[PDB]
Amino acid sequence: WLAYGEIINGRFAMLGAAGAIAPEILGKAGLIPAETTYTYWADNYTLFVLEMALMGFAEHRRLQDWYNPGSMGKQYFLGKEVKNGRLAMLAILGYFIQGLVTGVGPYQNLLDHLA
Amino acid sequence: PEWLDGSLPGDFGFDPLGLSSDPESLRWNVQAELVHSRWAMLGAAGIFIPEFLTKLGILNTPSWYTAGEQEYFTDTTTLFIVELVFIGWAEGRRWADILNPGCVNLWFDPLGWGSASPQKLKELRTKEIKNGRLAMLAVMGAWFQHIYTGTGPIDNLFAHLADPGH
Amino acid sequence: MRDFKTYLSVAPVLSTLWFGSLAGLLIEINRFFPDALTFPFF
Amino acid sequence: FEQWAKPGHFSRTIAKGPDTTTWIWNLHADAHDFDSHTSDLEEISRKVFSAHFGQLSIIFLWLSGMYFHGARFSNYEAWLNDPTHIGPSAQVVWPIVGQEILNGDVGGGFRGIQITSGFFQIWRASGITSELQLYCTAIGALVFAGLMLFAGWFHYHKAAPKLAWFQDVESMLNHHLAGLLGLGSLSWAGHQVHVSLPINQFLNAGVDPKEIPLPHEFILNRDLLAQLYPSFAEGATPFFTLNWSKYADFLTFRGGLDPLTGGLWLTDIAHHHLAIAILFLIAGHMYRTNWGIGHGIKDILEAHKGPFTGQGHKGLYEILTTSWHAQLSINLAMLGSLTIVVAQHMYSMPPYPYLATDYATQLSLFTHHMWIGGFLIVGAAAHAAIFMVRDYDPTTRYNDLLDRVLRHRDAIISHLNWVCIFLGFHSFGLYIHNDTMSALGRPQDMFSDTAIQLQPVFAQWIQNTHALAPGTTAPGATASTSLTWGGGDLVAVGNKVALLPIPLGTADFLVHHIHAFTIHVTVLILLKGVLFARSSRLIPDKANLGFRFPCDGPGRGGTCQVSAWDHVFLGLFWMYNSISVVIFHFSWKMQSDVWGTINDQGVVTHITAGNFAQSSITINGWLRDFLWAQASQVIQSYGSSLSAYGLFFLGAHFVWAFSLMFLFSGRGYWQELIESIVWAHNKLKVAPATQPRALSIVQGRAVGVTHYLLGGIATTWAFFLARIIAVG
Amino acid sequence: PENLRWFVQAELVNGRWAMLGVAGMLLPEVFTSIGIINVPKWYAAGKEEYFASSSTLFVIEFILSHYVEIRRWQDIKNPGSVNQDPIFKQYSLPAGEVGYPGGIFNPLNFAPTLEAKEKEIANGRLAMLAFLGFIIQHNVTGKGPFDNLLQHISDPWHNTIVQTL
Ligand SMILES: CC1=C(/C=C/C(C)=C/C=C/C(C)=C\C=C\C=C(C)\C=C\C=C(C)\C=C\C2=C(C)CCCC2(C)C)C(C)(C)CCC1
Ligand SMILES: CC1=C(C/C=C(\C)CCC[C@H](C)CCC[C@@H](C)CCCC(C)C)C(=O)c2ccccc2C1=O
Repeated sequence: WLAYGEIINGRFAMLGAAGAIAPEILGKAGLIPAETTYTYWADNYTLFVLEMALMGFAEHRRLQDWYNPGSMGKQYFLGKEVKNGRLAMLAILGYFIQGLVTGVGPYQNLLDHLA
Repeated sequence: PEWLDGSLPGDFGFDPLGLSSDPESLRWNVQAELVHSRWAMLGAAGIFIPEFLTKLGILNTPSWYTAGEQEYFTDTTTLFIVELVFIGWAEGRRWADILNPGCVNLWFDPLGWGSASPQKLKELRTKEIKNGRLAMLAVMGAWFQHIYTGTGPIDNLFAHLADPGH
Repeated sequence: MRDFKTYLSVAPVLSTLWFGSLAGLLIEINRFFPDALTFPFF
Repeated sequence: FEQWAKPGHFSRTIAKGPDTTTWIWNLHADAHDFDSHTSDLEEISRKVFSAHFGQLSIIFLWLSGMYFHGARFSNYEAWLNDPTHIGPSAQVVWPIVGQEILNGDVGGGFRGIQITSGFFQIWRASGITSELQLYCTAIGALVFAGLMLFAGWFHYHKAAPKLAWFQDVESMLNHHLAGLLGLGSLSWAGHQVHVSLPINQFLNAGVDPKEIPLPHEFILNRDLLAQLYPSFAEGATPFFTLNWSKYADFLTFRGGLDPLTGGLWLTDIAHHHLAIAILFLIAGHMYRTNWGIGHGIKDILEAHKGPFTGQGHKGLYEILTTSWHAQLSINLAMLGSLTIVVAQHMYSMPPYPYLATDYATQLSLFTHHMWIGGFLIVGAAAHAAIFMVRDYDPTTRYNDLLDRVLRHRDAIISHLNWVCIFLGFHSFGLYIHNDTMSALGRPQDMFSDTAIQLQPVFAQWIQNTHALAPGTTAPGATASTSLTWGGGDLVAVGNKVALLPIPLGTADFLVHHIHAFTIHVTVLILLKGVLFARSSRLIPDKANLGFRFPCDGPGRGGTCQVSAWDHVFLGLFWMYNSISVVIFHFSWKMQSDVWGTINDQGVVTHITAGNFAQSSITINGWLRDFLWAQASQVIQSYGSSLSAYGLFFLGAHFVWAFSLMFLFSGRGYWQELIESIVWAHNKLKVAPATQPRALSIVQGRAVGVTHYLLGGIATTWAFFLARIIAVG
Repeated sequence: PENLRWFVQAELVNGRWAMLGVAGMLLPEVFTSIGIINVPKWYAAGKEEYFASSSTLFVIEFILSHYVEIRRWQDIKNPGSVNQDPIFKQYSLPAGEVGYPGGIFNPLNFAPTLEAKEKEIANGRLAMLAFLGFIIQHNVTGKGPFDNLLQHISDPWHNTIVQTL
């Protein structure tokens, strides 16, 4: 719905993707390079973000299949309050921007750090 | 002026009549559906799978020419006329058995029970051996061609990317 | 299903619907025997 | 939930254990409407933007066609490259029974019916280019309907939604300005500068086909546009603090129009759309909301008074807040001319490139884009009625400015009623004379130019001044604000003409004073029937019959057509007589005395003669030379592609015709009838039980209105059309 | 089902004229051999004779026909009829018309008259399916073959509509 209910999760949610775009390095895209070693890519050889289907399906419905009821658990298995959190909604928005809107991994100095 | 009020289910508002939906299917003989949906492609459960095999025909493929009769545009488009009139009278009056006769408006018994009902493991025998087969003609659903004008599923094939590259 | 029956109807677009999804056929036939001009019996 | 019908809906007695046919147009003729619903806003506000919905989801459902049926079968490419000669096309049609020839085969390698109303000119305006492209915008907008039609279900349904914060009216009236214009105007500039400006400036010669700088470019890195109109494009924009002067280059008030193909400058459209852009962004905060900045909602209006005109214009309504009907005239008269304004504007001084020269849309468009306008206003204040006979509650008013009128009726209306003789009666009663004075009346002496002249003259006016206006006086801009006005400073292009000094005179303070008339005795019809409407000085008590309500007494010796609903039932006819006039005057100016061609020795050569001037004075001159001098187009015009306009106004004349049968006719006469036949079914047992009664009075002042009023339109669009194109 | 013992004879009459109808062109039927769309007439003949056209075999042999058929008609109407084969009953034992002259206005019932075997009746209609084979070809394909081990179910050729005729 909800409302109000859909912030905490949004909180945790973007947090990891935001977490992607900071603790990274990175390494592709590419673009600009070359876009698409380990084995090569080992990465299957080409086009495989459809495990996401299953996977990004497998967490959100698997979250909510919850709901405490949770069923989804199941039988067995052995085959100002928008003011606060919602300003917090902004300052997390934001530092996607500067953590993206220039390169971070600068690594421009200053000195050197490894090297 | 019934009822209506009631009318209905008899009121309203606001809920569970429930019978319920609407918004999908379906009350009366939503079993004509049932009884049509099994057969129709249990039928098909034997057209493409023979096909999905033949590519692999170990040593010799098949062969059969005729040995029947050979002349001026001879044989098989004539045709369904005979072939699927025969299996025409087949379809029809087996499955006027949603009930069925006129409930809508010699002897008696056989068999013993209620469509020799069931049994109560054989109800399960029919189960998703009936349904899972129409889970698997969902493979059909998704073309049922695999020849997607696809070249392609040749040189036979079919599949088989896994997925090589280079 | 039944029985004649009756059976069940629906609302305002049935006399209408009849125009389209079936009645068209006409233009197939009228294509099939391009125009008519007059009587082709068989 | 819920729902569904079945008998009975909203006209209280709908089910009635039926008895008769003629309910199937009491329902089809109530259905949307209210009070025969309820003003109980917590279920009527939550219908109006429900809406209001689809109309868009329909408008989307629309536009998502007019590119698929552009970009699935171009004339766009197979022409674009070459404006000028070889022109429009958006439909080609299946090969049934002789459809074919209906899709011409005259468009640059294209079979197909030719197309009137820009679009080619609307999308060669931005740029886009490539069918696989605004076909990549056919899909952009079709689901994109979906979600907007997924708002029906959004609120209302699982969400009986809110009048509490519908009623108020300040956030929205501020935000439309800012909010959802302001996402626009200027956020079309970012588009109109970067996307639009140069994929046009560099179209303006070279750049023929396929290598077409997919808009893809020109973001992050500049250099190219930079290589074009400069601005110094480092990472520091001057006019952050007043280097404004520089990032200009390409937007000083250029006015005139692109003589390398008419339109008029896109170098002349960011300055127009970031100024009128932001007024609407700023000026869309002036009212209350929450944060203590703003104005009266209404608290402004009762601000001021005046002795007579007393209280002033005071305490301005509280349903004006509430709901629609009360309001509902104003968003229409307004929107009204806001489609006669843009009209008398568009042709009047061309937007998107390829108009001025064009025709079959420096006319076409021009119209419709004046029907919708006429239509809209000339049926806007049938909302002043209802309202009084409706949405108006108990009290709010007396001493209101409102009432100051309702008192001063009889002697406000009245003093129009006379103008509406003089102005007309005798100022139309004025071609007449010069017919009685050309037939009978010997050029010797009468009302035309070398006649009831009027020597220099008529001026000029002004306009002209509109032509000293840019050389000083409003210092610059460029070239005379719109060639249409001015002196002899004269252009065009594309062999044929574009716009020029279109000089007026006799033939000009004539005609005119008819639109000048008409839109008098076309209002007051209107006002007579807008004021009296609920209280009429002659059945005094109306709100006792409804909105429509037929007439009443065979008594008082002839009381009929009293309702505004029926004050509206002819409120229209005239509009048609007035919109479906005025168009006319236009299409014999543009042409005959504006369109051109070219040859050379100083000599522009028009579609028709500088006739007009003295062979459209006399009433007649418009059938001598406006019919059988034209129509030839459509008269012959079979076995071809004019082969629809030889096929429309046919069954458009009938269906101007098959009006009067229902509109001149009786009503009891007809019911009286549908027995007789009845005997056939019945005795021979067939017969209904929805007792087949014969169409309800109003209902047939609800057809010879539509039908008349479908009739003499298409007709003239079956007609005016095919004139233009080959002698077009 | 359908209706009441209205016509029986009418269609019976029809089926009577039927078999020997389809016996008629059943000479073209080819014992072995002699067919086509016809012109002639049993065997012989050779009196003086049965002729054309200031004569026609028609009006002579088929004016007098009329009283030979009206007798039956008025025979039906006012029964009237043998003892009683055709309207209706004595032997043995057909498909029963069954009813007597009136209803509840019409329905004190109406049709419990089925039951049995293969039986008498049948062939009466057989010749109208014969017909709707036998008419259809004869101007569409105007000869009647049957031919195994040769080229039955193979064919040979083709032949449609618009050729010309
Ligand atoms: C009997 C029969 C029939 C017949 C028919 C007919 C013969 C018809 C005709 C009729 C006529 C005789 C006429 C009519 C016509 C039509 C029309 C006429 C339409 C319309 C329209 C529209 C829809 C439009 C719109 C528009 C707009 C948008 C605006 C501008 C203008 C126009 C118009 C374009 C039928 C088929 C049914 C069926 C069967 C039988
Ligand atoms: C003819 C006429 C009627 C009678 C008109 C009626 C009842 C309209 C007929 C409605 C439709 C057309 C029903 C006819 C049958 C159709 C629904 C469809 C069958 C035909 C084919 C398309 C299959 C009036 O009521 C009337 C009232 C006031 C002034 C003038 C008149 C008037 O002139």
